[PDB]
Amino acid sequence: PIVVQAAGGRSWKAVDSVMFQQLQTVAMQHGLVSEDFERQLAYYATTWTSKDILEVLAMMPGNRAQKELIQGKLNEEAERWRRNNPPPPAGGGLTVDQIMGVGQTNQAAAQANMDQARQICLQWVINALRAVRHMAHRPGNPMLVKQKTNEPYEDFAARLLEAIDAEPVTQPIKDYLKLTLSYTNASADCQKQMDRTLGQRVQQASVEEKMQAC
Amino acid sequence: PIVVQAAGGRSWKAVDSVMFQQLQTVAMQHGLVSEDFERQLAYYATTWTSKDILEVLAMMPGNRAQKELIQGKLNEEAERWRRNNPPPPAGGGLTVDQIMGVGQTNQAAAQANMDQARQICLQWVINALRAVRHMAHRPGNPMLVKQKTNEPYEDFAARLLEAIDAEPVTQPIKDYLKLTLSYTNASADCQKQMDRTLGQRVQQASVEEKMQAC
Amino acid sequence: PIVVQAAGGRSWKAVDSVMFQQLQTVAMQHGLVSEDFERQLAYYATTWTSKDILEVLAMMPGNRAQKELIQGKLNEEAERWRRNNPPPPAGGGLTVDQIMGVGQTNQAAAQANMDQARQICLQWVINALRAVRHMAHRPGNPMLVKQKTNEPYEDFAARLLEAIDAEPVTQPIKDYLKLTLSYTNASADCQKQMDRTLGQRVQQASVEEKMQAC
Amino acid sequence: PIVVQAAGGRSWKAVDSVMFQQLQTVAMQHGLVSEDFERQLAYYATTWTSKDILEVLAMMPGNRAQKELIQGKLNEEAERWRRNNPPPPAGGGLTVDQIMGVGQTNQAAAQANMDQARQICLQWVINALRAVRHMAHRPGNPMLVKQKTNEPYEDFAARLLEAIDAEPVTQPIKDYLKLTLSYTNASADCQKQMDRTLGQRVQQASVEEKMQAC
Amino acid sequence: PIVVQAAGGRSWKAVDSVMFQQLQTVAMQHGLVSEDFERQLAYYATTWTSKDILEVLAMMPGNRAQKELIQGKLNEEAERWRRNNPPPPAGGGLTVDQIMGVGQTNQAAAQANMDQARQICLQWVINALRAVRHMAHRPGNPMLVKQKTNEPYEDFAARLLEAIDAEPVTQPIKDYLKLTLSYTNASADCQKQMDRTLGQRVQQASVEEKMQAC
Amino acid sequence: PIVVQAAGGRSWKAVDSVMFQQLQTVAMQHGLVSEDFERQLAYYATTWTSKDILEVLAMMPGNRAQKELIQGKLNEEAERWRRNNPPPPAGGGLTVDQIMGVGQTNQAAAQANMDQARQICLQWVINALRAVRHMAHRPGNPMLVKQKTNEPYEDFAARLLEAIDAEPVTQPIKDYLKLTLSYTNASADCQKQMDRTLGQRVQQASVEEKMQAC
Repeated sequence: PIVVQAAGGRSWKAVDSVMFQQLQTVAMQHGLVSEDFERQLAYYATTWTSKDILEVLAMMPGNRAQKELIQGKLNEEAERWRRNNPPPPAGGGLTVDQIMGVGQTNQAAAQANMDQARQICLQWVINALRAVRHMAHRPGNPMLVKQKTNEPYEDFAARLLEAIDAEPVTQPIKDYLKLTLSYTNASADCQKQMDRTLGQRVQQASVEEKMQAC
Repeated sequence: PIVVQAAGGRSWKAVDSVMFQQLQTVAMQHGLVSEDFERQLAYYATTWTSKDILEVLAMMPGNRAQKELIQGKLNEEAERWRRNNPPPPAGGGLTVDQIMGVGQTNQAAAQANMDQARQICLQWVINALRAVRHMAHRPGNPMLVKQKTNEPYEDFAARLLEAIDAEPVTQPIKDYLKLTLSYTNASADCQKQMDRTLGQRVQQASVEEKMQAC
Repeated sequence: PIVVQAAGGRSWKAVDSVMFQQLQTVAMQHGLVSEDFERQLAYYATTWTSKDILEVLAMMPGNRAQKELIQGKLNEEAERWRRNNPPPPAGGGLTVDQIMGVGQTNQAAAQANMDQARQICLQWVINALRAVRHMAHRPGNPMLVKQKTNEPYEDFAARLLEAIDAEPVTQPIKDYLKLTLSYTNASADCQKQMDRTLGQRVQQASVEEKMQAC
Repeated sequence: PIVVQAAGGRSWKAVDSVMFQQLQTVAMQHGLVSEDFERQLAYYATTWTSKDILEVLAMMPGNRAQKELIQGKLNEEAERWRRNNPPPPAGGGLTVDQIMGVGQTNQAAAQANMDQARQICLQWVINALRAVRHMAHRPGNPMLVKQKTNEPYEDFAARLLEAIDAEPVTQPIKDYLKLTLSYTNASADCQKQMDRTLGQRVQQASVEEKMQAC
Repeated sequence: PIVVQAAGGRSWKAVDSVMFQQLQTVAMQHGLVSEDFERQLAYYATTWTSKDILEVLAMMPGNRAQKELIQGKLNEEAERWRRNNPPPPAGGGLTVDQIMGVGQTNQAAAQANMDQARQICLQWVINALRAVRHMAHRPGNPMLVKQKTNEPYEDFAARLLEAIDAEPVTQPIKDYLKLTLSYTNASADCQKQMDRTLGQRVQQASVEEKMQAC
Repeated sequence: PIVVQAAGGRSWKAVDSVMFQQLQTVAMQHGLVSEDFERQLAYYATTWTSKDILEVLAMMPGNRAQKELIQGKLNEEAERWRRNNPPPPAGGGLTVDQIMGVGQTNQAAAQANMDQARQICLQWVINALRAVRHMAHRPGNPMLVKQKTNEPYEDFAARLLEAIDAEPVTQPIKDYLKLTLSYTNASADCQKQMDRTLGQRVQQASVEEKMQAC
């Protein structure tokens, strides 16, 4: 974390044991790659220095094969950033090193010059966790989801909505799935009940309207 | 949360892990849509910035079908606010975006300019949670409640009072129900005991007076 | 709670999660109406603003029939206060509204003008909890208490002393009960042992002197 | 507790929930009258105002017969103090009321004028707890203690030392007991072993020297 | 820990019980020599004075044979440092004593003069823990690892990656192992599946590409 | 504990409940006389005033026979200090009373004049705990230790190293034991394996070298 001193200069402070434990328990209960960990990480990582975002991620509980993958993606995110942007002549303001906090004192990766590098690092870590999560799902998962025999639509909606979230497809194509796949994937019995209540709203009806049926 | 610095300027601070856990456990023990979560949220969310009210709600434990509904209602609350009020020419002081903290640094959604947007956001979240809760109950629930055979009136009162609370009907019509439905719903045996003790106070007697019987 | 800033102006702060949990656990372990909750509430509620005394009571764990009664009494306490005191012309310094923190920002129910209203509110809540507790006991409970066959006098004293506490009768009439009922309620076997050891101190002997017997 | 503000004026603060729980658990695990509670109370009660020493004692877990006795003794301690000292003309600097914090705002029982009353109150509470503890033991307990058949001397020493502590006899007469009763109470088998090893040190040997035997 | 006072002078503060417990639990759950303990130690030990790095390591939970080894290595690290660097004439700026905080007040091992000694001490402790860990593994562990019959490649990757980490061989030779040993160690059935999917990428394919197979 | 105020004057503060619990749990899990308690006590007792070192030791969990012994030794440590040093004429700067904090306000045993007395008190308490621990072990314990039949050398090393630690013999004579007793105490089977691998290093080999065998 970074503490902004009264004068205006900034100093480094270690992640507060409590916050470290909170992120740890969430990773242990769910997954380091899980969406939950990503959510809490982003909210509390604003203050975290680029080096901390990488040390307090490597202390979190997970498999060693998984950690290699999370570091595989953080590398491809870095190489992309190096490519997407031509270095400015003289090598520019920033480097993947500065961003990943390589060879920097913990009180210099928390100075004002590293605010931008600090944000880009967290951006990559969240993207890396999402990438490992996305691959963990074979494509077509919303298509694969089918309302289980005699299972509440709520349960089907929860599987289907997560499956649509699992896909990295843009929000608009995700929306289409919520409208189209829900009715189709819906088990025939709910689908017949939806057809009578929804009527023409076969795709028009929202998932909530579909939830009203069965 | 927002911290008001001595000078008067305001800065952003993350929800204190302890408070986050307290809201989380309450949601896990009851429901994110449950009244309990709504109560603690409102008391502790005053300081919370509009963005936090939306991030610290999405980290709370609940079903994914339920979260879609809570976001369904927050949308209809926003569209209503956009409709109820004509935008002032030049688009006015505020936008649903400013209110929902869209594209704002966490240290700018906590400045004095966003006090009003901060309150309107929480207003919508509490209303959204109530709406999901209300629909979860089919209308006529107080009418549906009937003192269970050989069950304490206290237990009946607890079901009936919550059922009256479940209805979004104004407080005065809710009061009428406490006076009228209680005696009628009351099982014949308590109802006969209430008739002799209450006498003319068949609807006049308060639920507490009815509690004295059986 | 209210924080007195150095300048002298006051600002509002939410009940510290820890203190909220401490009151909550006590209510869950005992009762919201229980004496224990009343004791801790009074000690820690001094700082609490009138609004908090009512929000941090409604979040505490209890039955919904019970909460109606606690709000029934807080109403009769308010109507009494409205009656006991004629409003001063112009409606006076205070109103039940100001006292119950109705339509007040949480940073204005904590200003110096609301110190008096803040205390009167807590006074009513403690009285309300006591009233629900008192009614929960049918009158004559000390008279009803009888030393159980072959039960330590200590156990009898604990039941009888609480029964005398349950009665809202003034402290002096409560004292008489400790002196008179104890010996009479005492089971014949202890009562015979008390008669020989106490001698003339049949009512003169304190409960502690009676405790020495059996 | 009392907080000494920078200027020098003092203000009242509630016992920190953590410290309250620590004293509570100790009382629940041992006893409110137990020595353990008395030890922690004295160390942490220095700051506590006279009123707090009486409110944070009445919230602690114990039987209601026991609490009457603890209040019985606090009364006889007060009447003694009222007797032991003639009131100075005009009624003097202090009163049992000021000492027991009767009719005083919690921010006035923590001002410098009440430092002396604050200490005298705690003095009485510790003495009161000791008195209830002492009576709980019939006199002659060290004499009653006898090394149990085939029980470690350590276990005997622990019972005997507590029994000597239970007696309110001055420290010097307590010491004599550690030297005399130990050997006599010691079971014949250890006593024979002590006689050969201790030799003339039958009373001369300390309990530690006796511990070396069996 | 070291606290930098406003003036600029530094003072000593004990490791915060919470942080001590966090390191302790991690050591108890894993090992004092375990990598996990090393990670958290390095992140939180920056502030720790050289003396604390040695006292808060000796209080951590572990076997006494293990602690001798951790102190064996810290000695050979010190003798190396004494050798690697000739002492400057007059014995130079620093000594293994100053580094290991020998005969220094806890408020002088935290002054600015001991920043360098403070870092060198932690450097040795982390190296010492790694050395005990490395020896605990017989050389050739990656070679020893063989994908267990009918075990997920993920599980094999986790064993193999840790085995490659166990070896103190430079990062580049470790990388070669991830590319070469993985396919060879891979059980014939996965190895055949890898051969068809990987094709020429027998060593070219990354562990993640190998993970895609079985 | 002692708090150094900005001006420079010092004030007393009670041991932070958390730190008290941490020392308590360690004593309960191990022993008040155990080495573990001694380690944490020394690190956290620097700030503690002489009176606290004696009150926060008497509240710790242990047998009453044990506490008498810990107070037996603290007395012989004091009498030694009184003897070892002639009192300076006028009775000198210090007294065992000042050191043991006898008849001193808790805000005067924490002033700068009592820094020296504060350290000497803790010195005695640690020595007292060690003395009780040492006697608890009959002399010759390292000689007594013999590698248990079919038990890892590690387990033998752990028993032997603690046994060498149990002895209060100077560090150099303790070292000789680690070199000599280890091989001799080692069970014949490990001893034969050590003889072949160690060769001439029968006493030359360190315990770690011996650990490599069996």
